Amino acid sequence: MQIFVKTLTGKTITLEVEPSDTIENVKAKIQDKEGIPPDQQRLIFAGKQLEDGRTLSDYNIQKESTLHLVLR
Amino acid sequence: MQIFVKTLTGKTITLEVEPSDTIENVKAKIQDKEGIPPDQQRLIFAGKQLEDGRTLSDYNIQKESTLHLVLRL
Amino acid sequence: DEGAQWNCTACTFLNHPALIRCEQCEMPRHF
Ligand SMILES: [Zn+2]
Repeated sequence: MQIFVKTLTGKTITLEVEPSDTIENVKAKIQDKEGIPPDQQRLIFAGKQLEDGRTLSDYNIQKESTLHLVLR
Repeated sequence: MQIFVKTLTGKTITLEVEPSDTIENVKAKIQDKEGIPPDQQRLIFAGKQLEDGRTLSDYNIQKESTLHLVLRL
Repeated sequence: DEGAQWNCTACTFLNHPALIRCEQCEMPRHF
């Protein structure tokens, strides 16, 4: 499944994930693709800050949904 | 533990707190660092305004997390 | 509407009305 991760510069990163991946797993895939440490990543989806132990499906994140990446 | 407070003019304040501390105690610590009376302070965390009588643990505020301070005149 | 929460147009975070910049990314509410 592809999802998009949009940075605050408007850059759209395409990420391959599984629908059951946890947010922590997603941050690890961003680390693998972009080289950003997971502790420096904050992901926002439809108004909510995403929590590490929950799954993408828990949040209703679907194919080609966009997560917003804020660096902390 | 350390927590951080961000002001609207961009300042970062570092506080030493315990999870059992009330929000009132946190405002008093901000006054020491800044000079803003506690009754003019509003603290926002995770989209919520924090209430004077509750504690940091009530809001699940953890080590090295950041609160936002805005002023009430 | 003045007491309503508001979504940041940059990162979508649902913010408290007392903030005029986004709590997550500091984008101003009034641009
Ligand atoms: Zn934002």
